[PDB]
Order: sequence, then structure tokens, then C-alpha cells
Amino acid sequence: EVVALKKITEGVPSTAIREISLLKELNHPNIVKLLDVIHTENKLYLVFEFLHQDLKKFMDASALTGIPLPLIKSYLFQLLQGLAFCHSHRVLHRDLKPQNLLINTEGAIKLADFGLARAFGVPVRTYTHEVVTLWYRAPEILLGCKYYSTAVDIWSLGCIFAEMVTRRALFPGDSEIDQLFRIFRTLGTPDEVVWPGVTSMPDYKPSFPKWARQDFSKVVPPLDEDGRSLLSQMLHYDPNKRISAKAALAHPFFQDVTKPVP
Amino acid sequence: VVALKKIRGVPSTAIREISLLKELNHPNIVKLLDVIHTENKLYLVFEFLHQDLKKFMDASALTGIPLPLIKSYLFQLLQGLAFCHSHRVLHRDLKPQNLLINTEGAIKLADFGLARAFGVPVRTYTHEVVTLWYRAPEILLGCKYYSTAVDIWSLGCIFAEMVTRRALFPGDSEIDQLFRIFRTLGTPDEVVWPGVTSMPDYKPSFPKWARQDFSKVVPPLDEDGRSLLSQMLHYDPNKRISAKAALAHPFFQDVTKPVPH
Amino acid sequence: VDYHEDIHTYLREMEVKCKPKVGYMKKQPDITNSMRAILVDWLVEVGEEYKLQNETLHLAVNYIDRFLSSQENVLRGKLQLVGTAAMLLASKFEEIYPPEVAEFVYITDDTYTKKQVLRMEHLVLKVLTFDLAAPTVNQFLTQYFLHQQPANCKVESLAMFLGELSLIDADPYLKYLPSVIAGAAFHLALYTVTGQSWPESLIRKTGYTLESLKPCLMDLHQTYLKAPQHAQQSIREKYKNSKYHGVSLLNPPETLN
Amino acid sequence: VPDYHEDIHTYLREMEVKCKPKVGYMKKQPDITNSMRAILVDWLVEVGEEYKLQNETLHLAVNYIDRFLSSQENVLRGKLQLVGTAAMLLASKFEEIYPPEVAEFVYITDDTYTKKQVLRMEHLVLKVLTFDLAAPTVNQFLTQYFLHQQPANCKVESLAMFLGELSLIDADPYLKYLPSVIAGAAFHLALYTVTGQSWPESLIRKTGYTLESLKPCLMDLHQTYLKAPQHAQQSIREKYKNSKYHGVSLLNPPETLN
Repeated sequence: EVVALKKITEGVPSTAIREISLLKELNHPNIVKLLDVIHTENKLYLVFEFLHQDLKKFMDASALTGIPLPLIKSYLFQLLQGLAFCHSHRVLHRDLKPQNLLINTEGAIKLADFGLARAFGVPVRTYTHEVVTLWYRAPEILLGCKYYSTAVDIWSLGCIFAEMVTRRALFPGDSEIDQLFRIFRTLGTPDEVVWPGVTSMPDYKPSFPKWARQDFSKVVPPLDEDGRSLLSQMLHYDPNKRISAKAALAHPFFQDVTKPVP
Repeated sequence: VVALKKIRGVPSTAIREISLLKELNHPNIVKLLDVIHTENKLYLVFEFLHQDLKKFMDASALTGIPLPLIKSYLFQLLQGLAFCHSHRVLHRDLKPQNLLINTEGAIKLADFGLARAFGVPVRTYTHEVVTLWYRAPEILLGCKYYSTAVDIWSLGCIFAEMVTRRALFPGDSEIDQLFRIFRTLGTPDEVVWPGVTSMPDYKPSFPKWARQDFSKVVPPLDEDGRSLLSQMLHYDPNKRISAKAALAHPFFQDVTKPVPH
Repeated sequence: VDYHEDIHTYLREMEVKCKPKVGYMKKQPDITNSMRAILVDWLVEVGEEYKLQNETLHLAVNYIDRFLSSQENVLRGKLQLVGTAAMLLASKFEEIYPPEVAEFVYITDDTYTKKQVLRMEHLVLKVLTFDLAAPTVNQFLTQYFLHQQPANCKVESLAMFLGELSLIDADPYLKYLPSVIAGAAFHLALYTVTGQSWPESLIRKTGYTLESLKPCLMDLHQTYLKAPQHAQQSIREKYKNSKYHGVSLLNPPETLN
Repeated sequence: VPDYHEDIHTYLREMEVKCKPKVGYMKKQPDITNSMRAILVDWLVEVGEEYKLQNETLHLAVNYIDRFLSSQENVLRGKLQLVGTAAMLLASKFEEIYPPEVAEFVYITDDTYTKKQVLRMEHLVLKVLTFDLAAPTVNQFLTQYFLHQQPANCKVESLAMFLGELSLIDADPYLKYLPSVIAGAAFHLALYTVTGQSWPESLIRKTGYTLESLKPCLMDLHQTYLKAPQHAQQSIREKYKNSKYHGVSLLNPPETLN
């Protein structure tokens, strides 16, 4: 009986059309369940399974101790499984952030809020610019590139991984140009060697400052060699070399994963 | 937003529950937010409430529900009931599993499935309705007429059950239920209840029990609390206290709104 | 007696909301008051066959009137299916053991199938929006009776008889509230059996004088005088029985003053 | 290549078998015809061109129209354009960055329909399709097959898209064939016309379709291509004259396949 209920001059909005049609094809333990759709002339309801709390409220209630490392490993393993299932079913999510990730009491975590999702092609065309919440937005989008696809979702998960470990947002920018500079200060200013084609993209400029790359032992003190290795592969500048959700599942970091209860 | 939600010709229980609940707008009655009807499914959308009184009582088995909170809950329940009876509605299935509580200190009547509108005066309605433990003697003795009094009886059972943390009258069958009531309140006769000897399922054979002092039945209650309970468990349903008059009992002179755990 | 007064106040509030428009039939292009009279007459016969309560019949007629006030074009071939569903809904609301759906088919002589009755049920519930707890003439009568102590059974049955006669004739009874027809019906019953008038206690309760009841009392006196000649006769048949004290056999009074 | 292309193809091949109308549904539709449908789709092509909409958006709208007319009974001829307008509005909302306003879909129908009538038809189409709007198209399969051209040939891509577009017009016979099969036949026929080549071996392993299994559909498409200058509906031939499409609709079709 206990469920979560979404209650929706241009008729049915495009966000709802996309949310329902995509979410009803996705059946996976780590994707929130759409139980039912209630459709009349006057009103339209989405009935979702009830989940205890979002990851943002859990991180805030855990802020003194942080989330134990084993539970961070469990949550990232599950989120990569759900994301891999999305990308296997031609779905980009495009708004991964802690408020859209829901947890139960038994130790599970699930992707939710598919309102800004869309079905992608093989190969991809140009899609809507300036997607994803600023703090979790990948450099491809900031720099205004013709094409983006699955990689933008892996960027967002990398920002969320670091945020679970440090207990603060990794790149908390105030504007597009402030977000870019905060990214460049931690990972270094990109160039043609590490990211071929970067100086050709529409919103790049040669006047950008050149910061050296920082050791990840300073960006993420609590993590071991394997965790730093995975985070740096999820935050690769070139979206062609950024690790996939599927390949990330097989990383040495997950070779001792358990399922602890929050 | 989080909701309680029910799915499923269209059943008599749903016709009664929707038609009656949508007239009952009161802070101590579960809010029916919306009803969506299709040529396939019928949806009842209710406000979300934390947990039922039965689950709170068990989770409170260590300390028992404290008295200030018991007084608050009974006060609010009687306000909701008073409102029901005043818009000609009988609940007819009051039990701890159908009373829902929030974190902020509120309690509310829920599950109007077995409910119905009553005329003034009342006809014979459904032969036996309330769950055995909470069922009034007039129903067990099989009287033609029952009314508002059956809801006050059920509530009187819930009052004692909060205070002692166990069912007052937990009987197996209809004749076992009476014998458990008769043990505590004494065997009724023509004096206390003008009628009993007439009524269809009464027998002269019925065994005798002397009345038990409420000092033992519900020990931790003060004089005022014991007075209110005997006025809610009175045998004759014409003389049993109403929800309205119960609100004016001196037990409630010092009522407040405590927050649960 | 402390709920009897609050319930009468509440019922008086809701009888103005659970209302159809008087001039609905002239807009309903394929139906007349004449056809309505024949359908309400038929449901009485149904009531008797399945020993249904009088309240059930009063509720069904309320649902039918409100449904024709709302829906634009009802074909006369559908008018009996509307009636079958209205009575099914009322039986589910009001009866302890409502007759089965198969039973409500059996009485149409397989005019309409099961599918069609469940389909018409749904349409009615959507139009009315589950607002099925309507005040009736019956509910108001039942309240007035408590002011004759001890009860006069002959007055009660004759008041119910006259209230049930009001259900047949849309013209004129649609332009009177249930509480008013109950007042007119009780005073008419009381005067024919005992010679007594609308009592002081029910004037204090309702705030209705006998002047206020006059328009309705004079329409109901005429229906009662010429009920012997009416095309519909199921109600008179009903109330000849000893269950209702044979009150339809009583001669009406010639004058009221 | 990305480690989910294989998975996406397998998943589309599974789902194309499900979003399915019946061959000759039009015979159980008494007031409308294949010819009235041919006129409707040729008009949607023009609407596509006027508002600069994606080819994917046209392919989805046609999918929505055939599934709707397969389910609802007695769609009258004065409503057939309103079904079409509602299908293109929904496909626009699903697939486009900047969908045209409701006011634009009223304006192209020159006020035959009110705004309230277009929103009621949108509600009705969504109810009949149960929000299953993410349907596989010929376009989606062609786009995947085009990657097996090395190097990339945009003249072949343009003829392939043109032939797939021609197949939307004619319910008889293209309702008989799955989108994956129509894409296969279109790609081979474009390859053979422009380049002299055939359905490649890399696509025989990927799809499991031999040249022999494509032959029924390929013989129907060859006749559509030969006969296209004489067809009553001409909006697709005019669209693919443009230099954007390398003027492929002006190319001489091959007189034989073998």
C-alpha cells in the first residue's frame, strides 16, 4: 500500500513522455520500479516503489563518521550495474547526483528521476546542450562539443564516488567558466596529448590558465591504490578513453565487495 | 510524495468507503486525497501515516505507552468518533490495526471498509461485524438494533489495552467472548440492563460472576480514568457514554499533545 | 435523544447539494416525465420481489434523476438499463445481502447482458462521482416519527405510502426538497388517521410552519385523492398488504380545513 | 567499438517483434483506405521539411499511426489528419531538442481542428499505445549498418535513407516486413546502385541475415524504386533532390538485381 506518487497548456510534457516510456522498459534490481501509470483526461500519476531515503540525506546523517568504506564499495558496484543496464538499453540518464539515488534499509541503492533521460542512437546525433546539474557536468558539455553519450553518466558517478569518500562535493562551481577552472585545478589543464581535439571545441580558448595535475593521494586521502586507479579512469578527460560501466565492474577495487546494511 | 494506496462489479466495501470518507473532513480522520476510476482499475489515494497503534504498542512493550500520550490519543480518537456519529456514520471495526499515528503526535481513524450510514432511528443491520475481541455484548446477544454505542465499546477496549498492554477480552468464539466480559464486569441482569432476558441469544442458564473493581482491571489509572472506562464499558447501550460527552469528562482537564519515540 | 440534532442539521445541508435541475427532462430530447413514471413504478415491483428496504428505492430514484440531469442524450432503449444499475448501486450501499448481478439480469428477461449492466454501473458512478449518501424523504420521515410517542404504526405506514407516491410524478415533486415532502406527507397521514396537525415540536425542530408546507401539501392531497385513477399502480398494490397495515385501502379526506 | 553496441542491437531485434500492427488492418476499417494513409504520410514528410524535424521523428510518427489504427475501430476520414498531427506532436516531444508548439500543429491544419481537439487526440493515442513510444525504426537499424562501411560513404547513406522513407508510404506491402529486414534490403540496394557492392559479410554475422533471406523484401523495394517517378505521392522524391542528400532521388535505378 505504501508507494511514492508523482502527480504531473502544451498537453503532456516531454519530460513525462520520456520518463514513462523509458522507465517501463528498465527492469533491474538497481533501477527504481515504476509499478503503474494512472492516466485520465484531467490527471496523470506515476506509482513508484517506496524507498526509505535518498543518498544526499544519508551522507548528511553520516557526516561525523562518513559512510563506511565497505558500504561505499557496495553502493558503487550496484550503481555501475544499474548504469550498465541503462546503457545496454540505449538510455542516457543525464542527471546522476546524490538526491536522485534512493536506498532501502537492507543495503540496496537504485537510480531514480529519469525525467531528463533520453533514448540515444548508434551512432549518436547532437542532443540538448547544458544538461546535468552544474556540479556533476562533464567537460565535453561545458566545452560545447557536437557529440556526447554514455561517458557523461560515468563522469557524474566519479564525482559521486569522491563525494562519498571526502563528504563534500568535488567540483562545487557557481557558473560554467567557474566549474571548468575548478576541474582544471584538480586534474590539470587538458591539452592535445591527453585529449586530442580539445583546442578545436567551440567554447575552449587558448587564454585558459595551465594548472599542473594534483596527486590523487591528496584529492582522496582515505582510498588505496585500487580506488584512486578507478576514480582517475572514471574522470578521464577524453570521453573515448573514460572507463565504461561494464568494464568498471571488473576493476580490482571490487574484488572483495560485500553487501553491508546502512 | 509518499502515500498509502489501494487497487482492485465494483465491491460494496469500496462504494461505502469512498462515498462516506469523502464527506468526513476532520484532522483525526485519515484524509482521502484522491479517487481515480478507469474501465479496468479503481484507485483510492490516502495520506501517508508512519505506523498503526498495534505496531506502536508491541514496540512499546518494554515501558508501555506513557499516560500523558494515552490521554492525548484517547482525546483525539473521541474527537474523530464524535465527528463520524454527527455525520450519521458507524465505523464498526475499531481496533489498533485501524488507528494510524504520525511522528508529530497525531492519531487518526482509518479503514472505513465495514462502515455505513445509519438512519435515526436505526434498523437491524449486519448480523455480526466487529472483530471478536472489540465486539459489544448487544451484538453477541444478537439484538435487532445496534448504533453509535458499539464504537464507544470498541474504543473502551483500546483504552484499557494501551494502559495494561494486553487485550481486555481476548475470546476464541462468541460464547467464550461473553464469559470473558461477564468475569470482569459481572453477569448482567434486569437491574443494570433492562432487556437482557428478552434478547434472542440470552439463556436463563448463563453463569453468575460478581463485578470486579477497576483498581485491579486497569491498575495504573487514577479515579477519573477508571470512572471514564466504566462509562464506556456500561452494559445498557442507551446509558453508555457518547463520544461528545466523553470529551467533557474530568479525565481530560489537563490534556496536552506529547511526541512519540 | 445527543447526535439526533446535528444529523438533522447535516441532512438539511446536504439535501441542497445532492440536487437535480427541475427542468432537465425538456432538455433530455428522447425522454418524458411519462416514461420516468413507468420506470419508477417498475423498480417498486423489483423491490417487493427481492424484499428490498424502502430506503434502497428512494436512493435509486435520486441516482436516476441526478444522472438524467448530467448526461445529454439517453436513448429510451437505455432508460431501463440506467434503472437496473441505479438499483444495483443503491442495494450495494444500503442492503445487508444485496441481490446478485445475475438476479438484476433475470428481471430484465435478458433485455441487457451482464457486460452492459457492469458497464452502465461504472458510467453512473463516474457521473455522480461516488456521492451516493443522498438524503431521502424516508430518512426525514423516520426522524419526524419520533415526535409521536408512542408511535402510531398506521400514521407511519400511510406517511411512507404518500412519500413513495411523490417519487412517480417528477412534475410537480422535483421542485420540493425531501424534508418538505416528508413534512407534507406526515401532516397528511396524521390528519387522516387521528385528526391531529403538524405538531409544535416538529415546528421547533424544522423551523417549518404549516403555511410553508401548504404548496407541497396541496399537490400531495391531489395525488392521494386520484391515486386510484393513476396509470402506475404498483405502490397502491404494495401498501394493501398487512406488513404496511393495509393503509392504501383507507379513504382520503375530502377537505383539509 | 563501444562495449554496448552489440547489446543495443540484440535488444532492438527483441523489441521490434512487439510494437506490431496487423497486415491488412485497413480492411477492418470501413471509412478509410491504404490510399488515404499514403496521402497522410506524404503530408507528414512535408511537415517534417517545413519545421526542420529529424528523419527519426517521421519514422516514429508512422509507427504510432499504424498501431493506433490497428487498435481503435471506425476511425472516420475527417479525423485521419488529426490522428497524424497527434502522432507527429508526440514523436516531436519524444525525439526533438526543440519540438514545435501545439499552436504550430493547429496552424499547419489551417484551423480544421481546435487546440482542445489536438490535446484530446494526444491523450487518446497515448492511452491506446500505453506510453510505449520508444519503438525501433528502419532509421535506427540503417544508422547501425552504415558503420560497416569503411571508409564512410554518405552518398550510399542518402540513397539508403530515401528507400527506407519510400517504404513508409505503402502499407501494402511493407507491413509484412520487420524494420531490421527493410533496413537490410535498403542498405544493399543503395550499395549496389551507387557502388556495385553487396550486403557485406560483417553484417551477415551481426544480423544473421543472408542475401537470400533479404530477397523477398529486396524485390518489393526494387519495384517501389523503378516505379517511384509515377507514384501519386511525390514529397520524398522532392526532399531527396536537395544537395544535403547528394541528389540521390535523381539517380537512375538499376534495371536488374540478378
